[PDB]
Amino acid sequence: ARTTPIARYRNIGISAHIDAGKTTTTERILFYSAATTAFWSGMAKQYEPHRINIIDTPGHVDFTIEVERSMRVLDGAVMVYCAVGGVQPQSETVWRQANKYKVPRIAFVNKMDRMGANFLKVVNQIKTRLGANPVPLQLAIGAEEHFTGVVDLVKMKAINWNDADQGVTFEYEDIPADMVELANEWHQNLIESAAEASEELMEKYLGGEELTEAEIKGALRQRVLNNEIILVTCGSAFKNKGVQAMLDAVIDYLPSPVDVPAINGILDDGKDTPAERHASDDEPFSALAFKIATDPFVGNLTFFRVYSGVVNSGDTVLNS
RNA sequence: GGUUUAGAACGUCGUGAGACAGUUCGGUCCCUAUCUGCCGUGGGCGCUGGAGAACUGAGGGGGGCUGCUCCUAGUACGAGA
Ligand SMILES: Nc1nc2c(ncn2[C@@H]2O[C@H](COP(=O)(O)OP(=O)(O)O)[C@@H](O)[C@H]2O)c(=O)[nH]1
Repeated sequence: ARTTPIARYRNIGISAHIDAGKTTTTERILFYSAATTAFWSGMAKQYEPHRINIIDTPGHVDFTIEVERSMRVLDGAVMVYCAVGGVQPQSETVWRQANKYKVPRIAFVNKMDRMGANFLKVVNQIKTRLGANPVPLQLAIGAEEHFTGVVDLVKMKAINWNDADQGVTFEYEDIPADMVELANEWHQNLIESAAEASEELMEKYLGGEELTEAEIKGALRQRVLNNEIILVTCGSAFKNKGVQAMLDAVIDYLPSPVDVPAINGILDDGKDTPAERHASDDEPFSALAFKIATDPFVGNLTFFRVYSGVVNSGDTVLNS
């Protein structure tokens, strides 16, 4: 029946300011509002193939409905940022849009392939202008044009990409002394933040010991889910660099339809648990038409995400 | 071609001949350049013995126009556009 298990489902939005990189990263994704899916097994053929539902958005203030009418259909948000500008007024807009629907955000600081590109500065820019509290998942290696890869704060390796074929044949590297000290600094500032998921993690670290990356990734995913933090990654979609690890972070922190509480509905008016519903293949059918389109071919075409239920080709439905 | 000749007509003016910054159709435009000027082109003598050539260069003239496309570069600027 179901081709991919619900747990292997990511509903991600790519929203940012204008020309921040959205469509470029989406093309790099298709290689490695416009809704489109993909099957990204993993970076090392790990993570048996996930089905990532990507809703590429506009970033213009003119088309703000075209992103707000997808935000409350999405389950996660991949907020893109440029590395020379970072937070723009347009970035503040879609940010407030996502805060209105309480989306668990990660961030992707694109355009590290430009002059004046920074990563620390843009992280702090996010922390000061918007209000978010970001945990840097990556850290750039190569300032503006020397940008070759990043260091992780979980694997402690360098994913320096191979620039012979576009961005697919990356290598794992020895995280050399180019930056191998700030790496430690922010790795520790990441552990200290993932400790912020349970008292039993305070007692875990406060023993003077660094816990394991498995239960650090689980803890940080819990934090993204409760919207407690935001995980920022670092890439360059135009120089075919950094995109696959942002996809990894999407797999590892963004929510599946079951990694959240149920969707609360209404039976006939506001009741106690009127029609709270959970994403399941056995529920009564329920969806939400988040977008109407005008088919060039037909003139009518309705987008919808099924929250609870399973509909069929021909099934009657109720415009509740 | 127009404008202002001699023909003819219209409207109007006048009794009329005729007339009208009124109109209309028709209606002959000559000169072999002496001088200056200019464009070329030579003859004489001169430049101090005659000749053949190669130059220097005072000075004079000619020439000086610009579009579009691509690159720098979707770079600077610009929240964006
Ligand atoms: N230098 C550089 N240019 C990029 C990068 N990513 C995208 N671009 C350029 O941005 C231009 C338009 O961006 P676009 O994909 O439309 O993003 P949008 O503003 O969200 O629509 C393209 O011609 C790309 O070359 C990058 O990482 N570095």
